[PDB]
Amino acid sequence: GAYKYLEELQRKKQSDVLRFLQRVRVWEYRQKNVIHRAARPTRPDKARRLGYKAKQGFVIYRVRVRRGNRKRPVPKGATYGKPTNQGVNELKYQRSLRATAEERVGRRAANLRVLNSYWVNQDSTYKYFEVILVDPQHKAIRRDARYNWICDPVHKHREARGLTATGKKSRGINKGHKFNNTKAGRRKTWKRQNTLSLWRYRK
Amino acid sequence: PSRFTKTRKHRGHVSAGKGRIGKHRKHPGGRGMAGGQHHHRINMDKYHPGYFGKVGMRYFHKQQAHFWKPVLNLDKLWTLIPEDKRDQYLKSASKETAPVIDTLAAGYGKILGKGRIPNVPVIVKARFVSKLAEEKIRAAGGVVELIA
Amino acid sequence: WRKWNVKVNHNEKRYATASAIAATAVASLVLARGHRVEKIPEIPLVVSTDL
Amino acid sequence: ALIENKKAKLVLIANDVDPIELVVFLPALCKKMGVPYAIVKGKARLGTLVNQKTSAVA
Amino acid sequence: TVKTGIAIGLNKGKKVTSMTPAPKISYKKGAASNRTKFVRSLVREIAGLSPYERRLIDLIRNSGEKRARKVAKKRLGSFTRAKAKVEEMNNIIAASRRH
Amino acid sequence: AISKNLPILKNHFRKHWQERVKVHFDQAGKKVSRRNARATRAAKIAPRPLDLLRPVVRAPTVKYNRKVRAGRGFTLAEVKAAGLTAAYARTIGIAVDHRRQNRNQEIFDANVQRLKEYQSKIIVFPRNGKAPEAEQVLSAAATFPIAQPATDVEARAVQDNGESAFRTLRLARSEKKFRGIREKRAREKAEAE
RNA sequence: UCUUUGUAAAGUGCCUUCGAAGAGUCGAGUUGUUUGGGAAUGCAGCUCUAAGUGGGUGGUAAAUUCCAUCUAAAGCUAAAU
RNA sequence: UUGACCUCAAAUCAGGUAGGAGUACCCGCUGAACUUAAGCAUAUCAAUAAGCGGAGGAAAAGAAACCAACCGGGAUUGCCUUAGUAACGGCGAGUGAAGCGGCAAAAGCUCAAAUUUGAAAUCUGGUACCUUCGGUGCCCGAGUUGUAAUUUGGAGAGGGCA
Repeated sequence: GAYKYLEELQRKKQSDVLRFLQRVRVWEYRQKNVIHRAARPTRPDKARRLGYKAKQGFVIYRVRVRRGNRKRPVPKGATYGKPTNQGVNELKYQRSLRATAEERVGRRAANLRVLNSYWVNQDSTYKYFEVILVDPQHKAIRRDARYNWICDPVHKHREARGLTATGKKSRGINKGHKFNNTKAGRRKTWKRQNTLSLWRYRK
Repeated sequence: PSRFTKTRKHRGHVSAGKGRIGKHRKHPGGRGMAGGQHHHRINMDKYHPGYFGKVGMRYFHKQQAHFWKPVLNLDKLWTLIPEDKRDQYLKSASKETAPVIDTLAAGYGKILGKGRIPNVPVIVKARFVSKLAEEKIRAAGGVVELIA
Repeated sequence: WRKWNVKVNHNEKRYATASAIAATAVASLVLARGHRVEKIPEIPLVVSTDL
Repeated sequence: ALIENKKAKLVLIANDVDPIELVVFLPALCKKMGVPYAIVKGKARLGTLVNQKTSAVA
Repeated sequence: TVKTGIAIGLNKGKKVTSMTPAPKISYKKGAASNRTKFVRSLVREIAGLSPYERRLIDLIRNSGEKRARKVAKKRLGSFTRAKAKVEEMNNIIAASRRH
Repeated sequence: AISKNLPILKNHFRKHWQERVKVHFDQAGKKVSRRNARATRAAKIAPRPLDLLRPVVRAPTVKYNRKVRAGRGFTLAEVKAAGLTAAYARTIGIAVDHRRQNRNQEIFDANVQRLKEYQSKIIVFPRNGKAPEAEQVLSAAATFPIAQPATDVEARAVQDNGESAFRTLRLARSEKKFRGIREKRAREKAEAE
């Protein structure tokens, strides 16, 4: 199987061959549009692993997103509050660049539902991802029981609601003693712990 | 019942029991435990000494199940065995038939010697025992075997 | 969230129930409650299971 | 898979592969297994050979 | 590995009979496979070494194992990873010398 | 603010707590709805017992390991010992838990006996038979109660041999406390010539 | 009710050889935010960036032994709410 | 020049799909200050209001890179409790969970990573017919840069005996 070789080779990131390929490909993607349809996944093994299957109705969209912190969008840096909230510069956006990229791609191809997205390249000012999307109205997806769940209505805009892999990672959805605040929903947990529950026969 | 309150009795009098000179204002002393070091220090020192500061070690991730260890005294020991069997055992106070008492099954961790059990023998299955408790059981003629 | 139901000790409820059952048999208490049992033969009144 | 257990008597590798990572190991794997391989020209030619559009290896 | 039947001590706990359950296949995850060794050696055959790995090899050659381990602790995350990486660069050096 | 001799009270009510107040007026209605759901589900699965068969399990911590309670499902070892496959067990009404390991012989035996008597008592209707209507019972939990295992008899003979059961506890604690020191001392005495 | 199809499909016993398991990811540093999480709970930016008895976790930072427990970086799923 | 392939376009090409509304509850982002501290800047109010994006009848979470340290539990959720506790906090004002336990409900699983290689076994569409949420033929097309069958760690695969 060639996918195993693709996987190990792709792991060897700083090898000379992958450094050369990184440079040429990042130049090409910079020259193309910010969001553009890709004819095939540039990492076939990684798309396959994340869920992509080479059948009609599976789409790959390459997308580049700008790197760095999130500058607070206030005029002249005036926040009108406490010195704690006076910060503007080194604040960090709470969702990953992967999630931003896949949300932009979903907005572009609103008909498709994002399955996932993976990293393909980066540079000083841009990070580059490829987004796997599925056409929920294609018959090859509506039939073929392996993929109807994406055409079910509860999966609309998974990227916006945070249900993709990076969405779960950002929302903190994971089992453990380290995720006690965010395990079944941060706001749900907060409401549950800040509710006053009063029974009929009070305790 | 509202009809029993003193608001019903204050109906008619101007100030509602709150005074004419010093009215019932909103928060003349602060909200909550305000000023515990400054203007309520007299109340704090008189009625709650030891309030401010910290003394001991910390304990991150303390589990109370680790420290679950209810204590049983010897006077209460004989109440662990069923009441109808109690007179039977007391009258047939002898070795080779002594009742085994499972304090851990009863819900106790340690046996303490609050004293004066009868001089019958008895088997006390515990997981922790006090020096005096074991001494008093041995004096009565029983034995304590340790369990887990 | 005003309190609507009020907790009562189970044993106190049963005490009150037993007092009410016992007061059922008292002729004077039934009259005081006003139950028109003067032409009844005797209370506590008992009937067959045909009823 | 055929090369890995040396069932291939000859391997032809298209130079025109778009993500080159799909075939970069083919020469080294062929050398390790001791099979004869040639970097042939044109994945379209291999596609025509196997009655498809592109094959990238025969 | 049986308890002492006592609520205190090193092996505290109830004395019970043990039956050492059959190991799960989840536990065999770090295990090495012939397939993955073959693939990884073949991929190394065409990938080459990283700039920091060449720096590590030069550091082992000239400076020494301690300095190499310090630089690899900087480059990698942790001290254990530094030890492992220096061990594998030692293996690379030894394989070069042998063949 | 602070006043006469009273305890310090910590009343966490300086958020908008009034917006998140849940008063359980629907306690009775929810109980009725739950009973209705149980009734309708039982009617839907009419010959089946409305719950699954759970194993006997020992409660984890040192506060509760004196008690035996219900588990999640029988182990794969337990179902193999009972003499059936996990898939079929799941279909005919046994809860199978794959991630539970049995290191315990008597919990093993108790769960295998639970499974054996369950198989003895239930009757499975064949796929294409004559459906012997069998007067459903509605609780595997009540049909196969969890029984706390008795440990020793009520009255046995007294065996004293002179350890006081307090010195042994003290010495066990001390050996645990000073094992590493003594091992280190043995290492230094061995290594020094 | 017709529909035998199908030397079709599935499950179990013994032994042998194997047993692939997700990478700019884990992890580390630092920054901001957040958390009850305290030499740093989660999240995010940036820099470095792995391995295969490896990796994570085991609520005090670190180096040396072990041990226990799971198996991430992919995915679906009614009910109680 | 017999024509392909790749990449990129154009069509009032054939068929679809998205947008907006409502937004009580749900999933995220963004994000205050009044207020409290008897002043106030960390803190608090509050991971709240306001703003933005996205669903459903529920949503989310979910079958352990979990909890534990026990004689070990065993997906998720919710309730009673843990507990105003461990802990955080100008250690001030204040804040503040989780394991175990008892319950309600319980349900489990499938992909990537394997050569079908004695036969791309797979699927959209056009056309035709029919018993039309579809079925069956033929035809292009997609697809080997991998669509079917088999396997998912609880295992499982291959080869023998039975």
